[PDB]
Amino acid sequence: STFVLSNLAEVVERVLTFLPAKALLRVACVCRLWRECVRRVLRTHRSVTWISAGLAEAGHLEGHCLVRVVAEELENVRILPHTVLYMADSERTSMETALALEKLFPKQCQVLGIVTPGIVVTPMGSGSNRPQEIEIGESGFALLFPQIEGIKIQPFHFIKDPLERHQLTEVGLLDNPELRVVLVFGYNYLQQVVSTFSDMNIILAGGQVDNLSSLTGVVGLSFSGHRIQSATVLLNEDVSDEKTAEAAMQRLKAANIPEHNTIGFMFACVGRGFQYYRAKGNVEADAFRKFFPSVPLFGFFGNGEIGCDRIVTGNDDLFHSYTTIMALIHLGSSK
Amino acid sequence: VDVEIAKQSVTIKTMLEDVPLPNVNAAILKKVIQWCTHHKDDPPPPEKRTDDIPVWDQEFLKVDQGTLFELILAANYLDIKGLLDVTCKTVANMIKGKTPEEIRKTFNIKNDFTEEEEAQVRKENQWCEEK
Repeated sequence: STFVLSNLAEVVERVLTFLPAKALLRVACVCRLWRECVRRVLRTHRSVTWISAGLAEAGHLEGHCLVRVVAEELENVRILPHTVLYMADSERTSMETALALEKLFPKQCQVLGIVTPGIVVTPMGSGSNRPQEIEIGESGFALLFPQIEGIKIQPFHFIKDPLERHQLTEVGLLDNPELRVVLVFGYNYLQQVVSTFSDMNIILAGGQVDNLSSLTGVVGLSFSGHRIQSATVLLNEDVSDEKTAEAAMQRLKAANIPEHNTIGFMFACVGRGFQYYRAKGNVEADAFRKFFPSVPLFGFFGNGEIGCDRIVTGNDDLFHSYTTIMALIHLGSSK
Repeated sequence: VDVEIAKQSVTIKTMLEDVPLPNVNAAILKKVIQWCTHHKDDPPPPEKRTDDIPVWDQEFLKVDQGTLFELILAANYLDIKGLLDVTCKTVANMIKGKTPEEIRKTFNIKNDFTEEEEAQVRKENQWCEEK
């Protein structure tokens, strides 16, 4: 005790590494050396995490899943959020998710997240858990984006007010020499905004949603970074069975995207899924897990799909329906 | 000391290729080799939580503060990744839940922030107050 937790930076830094986020901040105030060590632990948080509301979560009683799940699962999280990504099922017209979430996050944290009829979430406990197409169910995940040195995943929500350049340029969509992927989620305009950056060497991820629930039109994330690598595929009607689905995901894997510091985004037509797959759901996700054992599955089922199969690594065509957008986002490796 | 047991420690593993340990005592040395003996058959270490610490090590780690911290000093000196990580898991488990108002007394942590900078860091980390 005399020289262990002080005068010895490696020990304190490590022990803090074995702490959660809230307690990380709380114990940040203990000592200046401890404060610097938690600063280091924060700078090496170049990862992602998500809460989950999966297996038999609703039951006969759950007590505000969208609140309790996030509150409890903000306890074993190490990454200090810098931007919030989440989802939750929709099922007078009111809402309290924007209250609960925006209250559980730092006052200086932009919030992204949507409510959709269906949502795709990878079960917690391990990234290798089986993704399950939740077309109907009361659930949701909360993907937390910390500050990723050299990766500024800056959100945006541009409304269909009765579109000026400066508005878009502010968030880093246009006139941005670093954007790599966009998350075009459209609630209840989508064309021109998409066009504003379509003619670019990027990857376009997005779809059509019903309503938004948090941000301090169309909402997406201007993924910016050279270390960012990714690709996409269009699982159209031709992908309607195990053979075709697995062939399509083999084509996707042919891009050779790393599985390290990476996310898996699945966008599909609301019709696509269990009913569309002859009384068997998760086929696309089944192939996803089989070929990408560790990557997690995210995105949602929407009435529309935005994306063209493209591949990028260092150095109207996007409008379609009744198809799927297998979108994988890889964040690069730290140093 | 068994050749493989000593090799389990990264620090000693090298010097032999290129057994005095001036910065290690007999008692903590025996503790370390005992832990390795329990961990001798451990699979090669490929969440960092502390709720998954071994029960046998916990009982072996159910020691005084001075004992545990001397063990940590040795493991850092011997670069025994498993031992150091388990002891630090236990220490963090002790820290968890306690606010500075309790941690500072728990480890007699001599304060180092003036009230102004204290409030500055608290406001820079005001989310910490949320549970």
